[PDB]
Amino acid sequence: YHGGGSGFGGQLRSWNPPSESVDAALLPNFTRGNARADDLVRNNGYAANAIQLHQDHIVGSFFRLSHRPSWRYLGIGEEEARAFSREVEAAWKEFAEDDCCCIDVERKRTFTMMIREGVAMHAFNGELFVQATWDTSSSRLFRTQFRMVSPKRISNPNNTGDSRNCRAGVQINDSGAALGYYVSEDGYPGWMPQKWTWIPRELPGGRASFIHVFEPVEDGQTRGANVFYSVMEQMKMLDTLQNTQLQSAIVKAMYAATIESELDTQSAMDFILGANSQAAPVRLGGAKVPHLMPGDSLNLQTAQDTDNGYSVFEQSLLRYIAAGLGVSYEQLSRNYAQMSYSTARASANESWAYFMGRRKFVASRQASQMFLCWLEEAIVRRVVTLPSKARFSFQEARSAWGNCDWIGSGRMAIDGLKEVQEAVMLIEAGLSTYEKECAKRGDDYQEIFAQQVRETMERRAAGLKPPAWAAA
Amino acid sequence: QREGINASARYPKNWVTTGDPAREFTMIQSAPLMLLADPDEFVSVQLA
Amino acid sequence: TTAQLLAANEQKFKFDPLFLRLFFRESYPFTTEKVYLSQIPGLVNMALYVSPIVSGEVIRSRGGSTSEFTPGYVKPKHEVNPQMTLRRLPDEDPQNLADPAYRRRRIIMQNMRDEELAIAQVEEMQAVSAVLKGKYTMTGEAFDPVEVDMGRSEENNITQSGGTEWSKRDKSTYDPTDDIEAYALNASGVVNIIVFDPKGWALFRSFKAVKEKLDTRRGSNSELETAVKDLGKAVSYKGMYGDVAIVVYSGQYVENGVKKNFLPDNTMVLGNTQARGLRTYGCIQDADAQREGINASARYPKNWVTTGDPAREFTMIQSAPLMLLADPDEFVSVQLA
Amino acid sequence: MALYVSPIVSGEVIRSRGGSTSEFTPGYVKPKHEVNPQMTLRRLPDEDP
Repeated sequence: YHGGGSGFGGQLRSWNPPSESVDAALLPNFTRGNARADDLVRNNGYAANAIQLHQDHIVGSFFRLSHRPSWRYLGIGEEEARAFSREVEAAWKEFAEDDCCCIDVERKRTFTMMIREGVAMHAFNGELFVQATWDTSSSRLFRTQFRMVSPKRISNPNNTGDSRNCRAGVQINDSGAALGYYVSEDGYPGWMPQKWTWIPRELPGGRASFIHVFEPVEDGQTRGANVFYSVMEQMKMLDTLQNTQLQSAIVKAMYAATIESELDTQSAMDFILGANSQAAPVRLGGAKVPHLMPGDSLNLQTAQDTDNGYSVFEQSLLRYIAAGLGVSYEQLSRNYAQMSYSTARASANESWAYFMGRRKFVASRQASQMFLCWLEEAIVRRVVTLPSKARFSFQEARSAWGNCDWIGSGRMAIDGLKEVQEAVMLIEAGLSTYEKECAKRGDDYQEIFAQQVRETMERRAAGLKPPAWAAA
Repeated sequence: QREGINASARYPKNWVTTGDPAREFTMIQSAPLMLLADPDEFVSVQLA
Repeated sequence: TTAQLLAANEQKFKFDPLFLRLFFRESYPFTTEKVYLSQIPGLVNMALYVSPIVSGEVIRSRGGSTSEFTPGYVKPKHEVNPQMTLRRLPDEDPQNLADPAYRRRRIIMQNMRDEELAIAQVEEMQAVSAVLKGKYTMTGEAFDPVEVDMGRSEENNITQSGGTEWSKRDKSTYDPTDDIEAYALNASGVVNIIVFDPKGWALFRSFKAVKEKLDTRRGSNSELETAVKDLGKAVSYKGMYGDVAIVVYSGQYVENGVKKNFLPDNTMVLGNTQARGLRTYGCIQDADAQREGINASARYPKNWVTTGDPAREFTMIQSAPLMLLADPDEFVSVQLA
Repeated sequence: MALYVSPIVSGEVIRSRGGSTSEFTPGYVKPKHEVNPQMTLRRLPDEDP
């Protein structure tokens, strides 16, 4: 094994990194790394493109709830479960998508915006926090409100060092679980002493009182690390290179010509450059042929090729950045060079696998926890009715009553006609269903059927031709 | 500069010196200067 | 002339906390300046005959006494500087080798091991000195002298003299069991364990009658180990002697370069395995320590960097302990001259 | 053993410890034997006639 040795000819002798856990290798330089990632996001053209792609493809424009409680385990019945699902779904749609934006305390976003901001925070910071609180003065029906807590606001009390039970503002029991998080308040206007407050992870009633979502790697990782840690240095150096090249081009193309002489610099520029004597401005119209005495001379400089291979080196670095961050090269760089159909489809698939993985984990888990946190109040407040003769009540099995799936926007095809023929061919055979086909297009098939049966009756009533789906 | 502060009001800080013993300090500093746009809208009599 | 480092051992003195395990359980940290230890006399006069006419001599009700104690403070420290890391370490192969960054994490580990061992030795010494004698004084160079003095009656800590010393009288046709009985008659509460220094054990075991106490068909139920049983260990659980277990303790603590024995040259202790023992720890006094929110804890660790030109990354442990004994009359110490 | 130190006064730094090394080198040995057919032509002591 040459890997663990000195190397080829001792080239690697000075490459012997210490073997430390993820906590020991991340926690000392957490805030500086997160701040650098924030600087890259807020001040670089490609980072904002990557974050916008993350938000737009993982979640999209609309984010929908699909409720499928487990009836067989609970032994309640088909129709009771279906009625419960329909009623609770309608209640959620008329609580989540409210215009007043009363779901969150700040009154600035809707639910889909909260999910998008959570995904973004998971992108350029490594985790996301949600706090669910109650306000008594709320006179509306459901009250649970939500807030997004920035990771920077969570830190150790009194800025003390890290300990065995509390690392980077997160308390840890004997095992790897979490109990409560210290959340500071930060006051931009003029500062204050600063305060650290305790918020337990879960109330003694089992309700989710504080949400912490991330994807771990090792056995023990108290707080996750963002995705930019691979390619921060390359992106900053690339930005420096681009600015330097631009400034160099501006300063090289500036000096068009050069006058050599022995006279006064006013008469020399008068007699050769043609500037009006009354430094010396020149009017820029016409073609001029100067006359030069033996000592004088006129020289027209030549600049280098302004982009002498810099585009190719940018391609190399941008492909590296695309490999690091996760989005494909064409989506990141907007280049979209010449390519066949197979190349485009393959690249789209390699992007889509990652996007579906991220949506299925991060945003889906966040939305599921938020939805469970609301149901309990609505159940407790007697807004919805639990089916009778149930094996369990809500508390004994939370995940049984609230097993739900989320459907967002689907892929936009390169050639949808081929995809439509794919869907129709699968539908004619047995390999697929209407539910899965309507899900790929981001539609709920029961809504489609209800609109369908309303529409066939509307067409029949007015005297139009009966539609295709109508029963003979 | 380490935490990006300039021209604020009553900035406090709390630090502990890394010495062989240990002591804890607390200090607030600010730059108060009071001005009037027009120095003359008041008349101040000393009475008797 | 290249070389290899095949073996690199360590040395260690025979150290094992016997006393602090047998008698001092149930540690009691306290967030308080000083502690109290109280005792009540509990001596009642035998009633005096009085005529049915006199009707006098009202008796006082008994009241106890209290004692206050204050713990001392200990803080060993070590350090590492960039100068020492450069050259080499004797535990590291001449082949292989590592960067100075890795050698920074060996000196630190062995340092922490050393001051932890120093704290443990101090705890053991402070525990042992409270058994042999009722009192001990906590003194040093930078520490003002503070003493803790439980009330142990003069009848205890019996020391032998020109009359009735085991060495001067013969090793045949004599029995030390009667002497043990007479010594233990001053204890308050049943005795169950006897601690011997090795010289004292060699002096006690050599009696001829004690041998007959071992190999008699019906005159005893004791069993011992006259042969050699433990040679390198610091403890030796020899067999029971009638009812009291016989334990031989020979441990070592090093003050300055030299080694010394905890038990001083053949002393005997008559003791009980369930004697009420107090293991108290005071409040640690450091600004960062209280900034963490911790107080009255054992072995607070910390480190820092002094920013000075040669740098240096120190390390410190501090406990501030105090080992007390609630009932100082359940042990009877014997010199065994 | 850890000497007592007051909470106010800074305690002395205690020296770390370092080891000692020794050197050794092996020794070589080679026994040898030789066989020629003149020894094998005759009859060995423990062979049946």
